[PDB]
Amino acid sequence: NQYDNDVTVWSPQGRIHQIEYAMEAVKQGSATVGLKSKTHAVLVALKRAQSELAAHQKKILHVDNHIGISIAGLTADARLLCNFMRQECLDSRFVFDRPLPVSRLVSLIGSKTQIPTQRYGRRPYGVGLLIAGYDDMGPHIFQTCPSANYFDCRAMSIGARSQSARTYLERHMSEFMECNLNELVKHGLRALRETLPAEQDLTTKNVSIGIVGKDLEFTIYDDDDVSPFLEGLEERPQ
Amino acid sequence: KRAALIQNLRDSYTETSSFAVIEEWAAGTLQEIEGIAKAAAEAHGVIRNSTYGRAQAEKSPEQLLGVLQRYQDLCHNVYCQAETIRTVIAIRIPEHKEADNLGVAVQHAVLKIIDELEIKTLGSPIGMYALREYLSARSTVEDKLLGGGSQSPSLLLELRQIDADFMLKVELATTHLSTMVRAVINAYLLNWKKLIQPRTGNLSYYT
Amino acid sequence: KRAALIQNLRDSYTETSSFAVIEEWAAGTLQEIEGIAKAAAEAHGVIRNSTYGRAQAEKSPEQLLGVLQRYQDLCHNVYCQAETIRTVIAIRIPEHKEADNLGVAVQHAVLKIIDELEIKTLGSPIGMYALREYLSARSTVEDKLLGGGSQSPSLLLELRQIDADFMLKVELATTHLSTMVRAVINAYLLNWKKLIQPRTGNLSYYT
Amino acid sequence: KRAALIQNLRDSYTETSSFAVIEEWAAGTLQEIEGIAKAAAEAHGVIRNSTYGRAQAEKSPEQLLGVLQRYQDLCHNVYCQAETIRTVIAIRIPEHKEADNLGVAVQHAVLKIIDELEIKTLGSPIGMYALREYLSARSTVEDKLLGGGSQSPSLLLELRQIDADFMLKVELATTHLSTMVRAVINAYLLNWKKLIQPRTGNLS
Amino acid sequence: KRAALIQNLRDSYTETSSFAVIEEWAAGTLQEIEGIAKAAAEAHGVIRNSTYGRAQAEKSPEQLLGVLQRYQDLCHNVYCQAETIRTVIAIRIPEHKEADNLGVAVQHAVLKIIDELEIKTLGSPIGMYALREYLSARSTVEDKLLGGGSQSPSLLLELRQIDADFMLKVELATTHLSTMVRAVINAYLLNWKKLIQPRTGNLSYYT
Amino acid sequence: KRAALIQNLRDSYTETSSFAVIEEWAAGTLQEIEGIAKAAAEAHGVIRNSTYGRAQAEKSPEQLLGVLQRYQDLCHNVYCQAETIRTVIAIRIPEHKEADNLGVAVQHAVLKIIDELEIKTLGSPIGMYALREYLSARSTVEDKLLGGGSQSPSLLLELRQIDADFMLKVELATTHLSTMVRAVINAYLLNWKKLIQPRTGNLSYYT
Amino acid sequence: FDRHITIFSPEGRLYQVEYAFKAINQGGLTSVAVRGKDCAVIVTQKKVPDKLLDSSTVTHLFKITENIGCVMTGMTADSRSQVQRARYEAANWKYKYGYEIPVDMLCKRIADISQVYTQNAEMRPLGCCMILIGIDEEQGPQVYKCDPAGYYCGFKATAAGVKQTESTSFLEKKVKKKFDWTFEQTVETAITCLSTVLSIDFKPSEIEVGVVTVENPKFRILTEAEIDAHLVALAER
Amino acid sequence: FSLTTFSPSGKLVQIEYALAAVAGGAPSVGIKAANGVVLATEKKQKSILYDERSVHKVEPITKHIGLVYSGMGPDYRVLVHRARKLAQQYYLVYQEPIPTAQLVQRVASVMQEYTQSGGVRPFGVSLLICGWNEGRPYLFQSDPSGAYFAWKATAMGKNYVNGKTFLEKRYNEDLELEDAIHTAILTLKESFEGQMTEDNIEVGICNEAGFRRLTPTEVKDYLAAIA
Amino acid sequence: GYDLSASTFSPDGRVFQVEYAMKAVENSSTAIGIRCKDGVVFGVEKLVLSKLYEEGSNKRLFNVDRHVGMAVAGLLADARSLADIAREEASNFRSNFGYNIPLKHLADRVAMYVHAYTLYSAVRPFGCSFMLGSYSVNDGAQLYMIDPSGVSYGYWGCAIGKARQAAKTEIEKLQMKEMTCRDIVKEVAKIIYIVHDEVKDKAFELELSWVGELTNGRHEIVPKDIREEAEKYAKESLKE
Repeated sequence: NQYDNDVTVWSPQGRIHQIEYAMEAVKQGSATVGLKSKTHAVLVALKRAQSELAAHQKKILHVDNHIGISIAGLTADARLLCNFMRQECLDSRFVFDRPLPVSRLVSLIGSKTQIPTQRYGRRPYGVGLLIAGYDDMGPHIFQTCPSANYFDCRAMSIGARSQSARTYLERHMSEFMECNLNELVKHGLRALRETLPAEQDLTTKNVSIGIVGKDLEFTIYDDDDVSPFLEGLEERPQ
Repeated sequence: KRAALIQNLRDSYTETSSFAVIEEWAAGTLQEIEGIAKAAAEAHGVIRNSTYGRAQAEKSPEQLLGVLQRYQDLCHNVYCQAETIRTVIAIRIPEHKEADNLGVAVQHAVLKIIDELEIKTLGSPIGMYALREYLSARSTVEDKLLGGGSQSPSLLLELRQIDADFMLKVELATTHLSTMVRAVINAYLLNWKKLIQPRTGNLSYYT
Repeated sequence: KRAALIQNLRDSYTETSSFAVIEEWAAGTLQEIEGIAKAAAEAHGVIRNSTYGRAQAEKSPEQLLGVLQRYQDLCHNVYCQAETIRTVIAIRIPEHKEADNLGVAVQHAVLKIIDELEIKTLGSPIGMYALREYLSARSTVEDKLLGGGSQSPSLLLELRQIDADFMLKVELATTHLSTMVRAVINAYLLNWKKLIQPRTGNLSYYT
Repeated sequence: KRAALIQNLRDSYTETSSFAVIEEWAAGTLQEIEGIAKAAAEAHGVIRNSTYGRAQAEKSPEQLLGVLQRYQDLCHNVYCQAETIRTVIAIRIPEHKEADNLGVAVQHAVLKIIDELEIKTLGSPIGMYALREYLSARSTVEDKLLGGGSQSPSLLLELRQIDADFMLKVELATTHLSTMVRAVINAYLLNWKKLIQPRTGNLS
Repeated sequence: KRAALIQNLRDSYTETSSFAVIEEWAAGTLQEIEGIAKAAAEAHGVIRNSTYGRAQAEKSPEQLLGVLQRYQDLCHNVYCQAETIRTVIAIRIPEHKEADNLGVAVQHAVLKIIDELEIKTLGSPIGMYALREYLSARSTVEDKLLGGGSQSPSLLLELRQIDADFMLKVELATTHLSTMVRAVINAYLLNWKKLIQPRTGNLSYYT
Repeated sequence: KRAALIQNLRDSYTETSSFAVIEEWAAGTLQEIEGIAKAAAEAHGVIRNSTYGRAQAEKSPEQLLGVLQRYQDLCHNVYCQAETIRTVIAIRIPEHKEADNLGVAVQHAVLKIIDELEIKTLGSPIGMYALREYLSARSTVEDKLLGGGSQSPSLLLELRQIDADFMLKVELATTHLSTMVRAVINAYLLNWKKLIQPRTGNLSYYT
Repeated sequence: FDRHITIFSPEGRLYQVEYAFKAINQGGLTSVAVRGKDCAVIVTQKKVPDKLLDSSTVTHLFKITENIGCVMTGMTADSRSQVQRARYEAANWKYKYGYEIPVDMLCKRIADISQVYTQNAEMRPLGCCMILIGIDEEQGPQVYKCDPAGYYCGFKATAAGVKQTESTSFLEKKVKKKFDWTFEQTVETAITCLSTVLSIDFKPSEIEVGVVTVENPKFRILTEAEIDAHLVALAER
Repeated sequence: FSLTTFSPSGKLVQIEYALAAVAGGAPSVGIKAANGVVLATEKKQKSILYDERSVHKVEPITKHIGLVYSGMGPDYRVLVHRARKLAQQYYLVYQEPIPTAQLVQRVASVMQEYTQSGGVRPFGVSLLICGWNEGRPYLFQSDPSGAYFAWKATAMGKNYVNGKTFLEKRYNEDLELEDAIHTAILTLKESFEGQMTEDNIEVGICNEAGFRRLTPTEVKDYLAAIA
Repeated sequence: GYDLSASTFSPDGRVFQVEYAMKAVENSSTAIGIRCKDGVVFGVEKLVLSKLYEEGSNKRLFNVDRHVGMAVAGLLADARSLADIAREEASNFRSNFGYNIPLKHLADRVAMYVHAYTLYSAVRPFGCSFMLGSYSVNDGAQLYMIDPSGVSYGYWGCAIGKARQAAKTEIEKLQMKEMTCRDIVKEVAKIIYIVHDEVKDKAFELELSWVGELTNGRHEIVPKDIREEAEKYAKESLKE
């Protein structure tokens, strides 16, 4: 009611409401899904256009040859954090001539985003990320939150209407491990489809896919490179 | 289901159902308001230029009851028309929030003008139920003048003053009502866009 | 224990119990209100085409008592199931805190609208006890018209005007009550998520 | 000693003395409210389906008097138990300060509910003394009907409608009081911890 | 001198004058209150279990006048004892300032409860002068039932209900006054140190 | 000249005139208050220890009229004495300003306390014109009992209670007026330095 | 209003600095210090609520230098900061000037530090009092106290905490008779004061006693086996 | 509330309220005789426990300049240090002891530094600065505003008005340093709420030989109405 | 009001922000730590909100040095930050003095960093309490807890979080000063299973760590064969 206009203020119940409100900005972006097998990690997004006669907003970003992100929230925070990640990875290749692990990148991201939660005169980062990568420990899927917290995940969906995708993924986790790439991408696409209305469906225009693995750098498939992955989806009735 | 109820309720009361009211008010209601004030001034000038006796207490004029009934019929229609606009705005109040309430303020601002009109300015100086207020007083004076017949002259003058003050009251109330209707017309025509769709969420700064 | 009492309360008055009332309001109550608004205007037009005398004092018009009893039953039935929604919302107002009261605000905001519907628009312009308000006045006039009798004709026309005015009262009160119900329907359908579970405990930034 | 006067008050009016009230309200008082509403609906449906004559003015119907006496007794008991809860809360309001007033807020919030139940709802539509009001409104019409009485046709119907509007009033008032009791129950059961020790916050 | 006047004011009415009042209220006044309440609840059942006739209008029962007089003599002493605490507090409100007004707020809050005891709970449901209004209400029935007389049964039953209601009111008012007294005792005992000396201390760093 | 007029005012009503009232209040007025109070108790006991008949309506005891006239005189004297202090304070409220109003608040507080003493206590429980009230309320029943005569027994006791409750009212109003006067004494004697010279300029940091 | 930020009020007062004297009483403990002809003693009570705490860590006595000792009263976290600053200042004094800091000077250095917090709105004041003791070359034993506002003074005896007025009454009643002050009389006086104002019949576990003497100027915190020796003598006479 | 803000009348309110903290401190007397200057003040303790030989309201700045104050001692200990540094800066540049007027100027500059920023309150002290330079005595009075006044005699603190009228009616030139101490103690005796002892006051004088704080023996000597 | 900044006092000398920061620790899951005769053992009640999170996410036991461990309860980002500070303190200590930092000293250095956030208007206090634990041949076993205010005390047994009362009421029953670490593991798991409520929140994971002779002054996660052998004892002792 009146412990809300600042992030340096606790409430009598032990809560900071500006952080809880920044977490509500992830629910305003379009839905993204992330999932991993034992060999590959996949991100599929659903892109959104402002005007019908324009291009769709880009949802997946390249960070290095072994890490990539999909974003839901404010665009500016995502563009700042991506440029942070890229330089933190270049700084690791310069010194050690090795790729930076993903745990050590998301730890840095959390350490970075923790400051606006505690010092006044700066806004909390109102962006959530799903981070797919591959290092010497296998594939990884990481969620990052405006609360400066981060999780290691088997799969996750964030954004508007993402509970449907989460419910889908929660009952197919037992298959993702021994799935090949086609089946894994198809599970991702079906979980994403569960976030749409019954009117709409997936299309070349509004679907982007990001894949990384042992013998595969982080590639992005946007418009016509997606149509191999769509062919195979059962035409669901309602 | 629920959205079915909301849309079946909103399509029954549309922006056209309020613009038609505004049109009729701008066109004919104001001329009727003028014609009632005209006739009230005529009857007032008639009552002034006359002297009263016992014969006036034995029957009421056909001239003033007509004016009062016409004012009553006016105010009934104005109330029933204002409530249409009231419904059109009230079935479009969006869900409660602590923010994004700049169109809700417009809604609650025009509903206050409609509240100042209908519940109060029509009496739902004088209101619709003025004919009974005239008849009760004139009966109180008549039963004292007729009976023992009271020989007080100020009573017989108070009869004549009751018959004139009510015409004066209607003449004033018609002017005030024309003012308020002309205010409501502007208030609707300058704000009808946020009275209908008060919230717009083309949110471009989110990915 | 205590939580058992809380749950025994909240299981007897649910969102279903209130959605039933909203559906019935949107289905049949509005048509009954409109029908009363029709019948009142019919009776008003009838009594306007009349000429009252001593004969109209020794007989009450049943046509009026019917409409007034119908309005009485309507107001009673609307009140008693508005209290249902009130209880539904009131047995869920969470514990008192100086924060996280964004749903408590919705609860109170809808209960204000329910107060408006309940306590003034049903007499708990004219409301539930309109029939006694009609017959008291009409008896007060009949007792003088009959006696020795009174010869003041303004009294005799006051009889006519009472019988017409109360039908106009019902005609306008129905018009207003329709709007007040159509507003509660929307206010419920847009907010029943926060009227029921106002606070949501899902705080992932703790351990 | 001064501090003994405190505990000799606070020990006679404990949380148990108010939780007993809450339990009895949840158990039996709600059913009694339901029963009075039932009886008022019965009598109101009976008197609507009738036709009064001048004989009716020479006797008061007991079906109405019993119902009004029953509602009177209910409202009296509710007032007493509400004041019990009020005393329990009010003997525990702590010393006056400018800060640490988050539990005193809850205290005054529930006292507002108790005041709302006591004053606006028990008459202490209609509350405790409906019966004497009924009797006055009926005595006027009876004396005006019985005297060479009155030849008014609407006066008889006014009597007939008094006799029914009062049952309507009792029904509505029961329906309304049930809601306030059910609200007080939730308030108490959710806030009784801060209604006893609102200011346990100390240093550590 | 002026300080002589201040000190002679404050020597006559000190803390012990108020602690005497509080200690007597905690012991005897409460017992008197429940005694009056039991007497009134005992008197209610007698009139309840009794059919009234005209013989009860030619005689006023002493057993109710006694209870009303007892309540009156109680309320008198409660008022006169509360004014002692008021006079002890109000002659120590220090000079006006824009700060250092914590104990001043304590004083005003403890007067904000004694006025509540004196006005809205003591009459200076019912209050001190119940005994005059009981008689002026019952006389209005006794002059009608005796005149000739009157032939309404509801008037007899209202005489009965008048005799009963004023015992009910005494019981309820005693139940309320006990709560108010118990609430004043706690407010005095938890704040008497700031009531007498509100402004305290003068620290060494101001020199 | 203008300052000459302000000087003629501020010389006629000085601090000595306001302190001469406080001395008299602290010395004689309070003892007169307590004397009227014991006299009211002395009278109330007589009525409580007495039976009334139809003969007591044929004459009013001068014992009550004496106490009522004493309270009348006391109220008049205190009203004039307090208006003197008001006039002393109100001819020194200085130039209106946004700020530098730390003594102006003192003046307004003491004027508010004096306004309380006047209106909330003197009537200008019971106030100045209690004698008119007593004589009217009694002259009603004395005519209702004589004519012919009314057989109402409760009326005969209501006469007795009219006689008694006014003495009780005096006994309480004196007890309250004592507290009010004792509060005004402290307020003045603590704050009198800024009631005369409320503003005090410090031009030390100017050149 | 005139109570939230460190501004002046119309009567020339600083209420946020007065409210920092009220934080001294939140810990709920009382400290006492007494001066003798050859000794100076500090005393406080040691209240563990749990048996799971290590009693060795629960202390309010501190060693600033080998020759200066302290007892801190008030909010516990503020006291550690003020104590570390006292230690830093005592060390830099000797680094700069070549001899050990007195108590007269360390006290006013802490006070000068505390006054800046009242004159600048950067930082809050510390809700802590501080009593120091030490033996001087010519002046003899010394007892010094400093406040959250930057006030400091020397004392013959003083206290800090909740029972401070009813301790300074005991102490000013005993000081006037001017008996032959000694080590044993000093410690007995302090313990009797803390026993009277609390009425607790102390154990050796419920108090901790630090002492400094002209014979041994080194501050030493006493053992439970040495407080018992002074406690038994009290019951005798 | 704020200090970088004028009122419409054109007044600085926080400065006026800082002077109210001076007007409530212990009294302090100042007299400028022909061959000296006296400074006297009330040094009274709240108990017999306070050791009065540990803190001083009369302090030296140099061999020939000295101070007293009314108000806040914490604020006083800052300005004492600043004045002692400024005197040494002057000596380091010019190798001459600082005059009594230049120190007052440079100290009022310090008091003015704390009147112009937000986040700082002014000082709650006024000063009285005695000196002996160029064969003439001096006495000044610095305020929290940054303003100074040269006086022949004055009084600050509690009852600073009657204590000044007493000097207006009981002070002249053609005095010397011993007739002025009696007058200063008599001016302090007006407000002394108790018996004046050698330890309840504190005295300092300046002359050709320089500034000196008197001892309790010398105070007890003249406390007998002697000289 | 008087409860919006940590630079503000109340008229009774209280700073309500620091208390509201403890209210956040009271609303977090429970961690305990017990000092044995030859080591220290940490146990945490680790809640799994979703089945989509891997086993190993939101680790609430941290290694701050090769002889010091850390368990936290409250806000977790704050805890990770304070762990990062406790690491650079011990790092700089070895860099400047050349040996492992003691725990009484590390506790003070972190307590002061935490206390510094209770004084200013531009920052809030930390929203996490935490325990530190170490073992050395000279310094022995040690267990300190640090609160948001900046207080630091030693312990033989301690708990932080929701079920603090319920857990210390079970820890006082233990005669921890007699026992070894492998026997106190059983007790740590038993207490965590006693205080956990399955209806108030969903399933949970047990997380344990050690430091003592049996690890040679090396803070370690407990092996699986022993954690399961203790979780079993926890189940079999719930027959009570």
